[PDB]
Amino acid sequence: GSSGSSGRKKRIPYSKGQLRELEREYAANKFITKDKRRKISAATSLSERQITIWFQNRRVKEKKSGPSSG
Repeated sequence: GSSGSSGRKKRIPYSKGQLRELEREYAANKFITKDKRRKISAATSLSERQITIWFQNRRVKEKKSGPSSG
């Protein structure tokens, strides 16, 4: 709570309600367009850039050498 904590703060961003739309859109297409990207920003209330960064990390995750690295 205050002290004696290894460090479980500043964890992964994007709430379940936000990632819910991202994950779904991703499953449909690894890459979105200005259109979809704009819609998601209206639902998840995220920035066109933020959403992109997430979609990229999702793909790159299986591109670089490190499937189980984190």
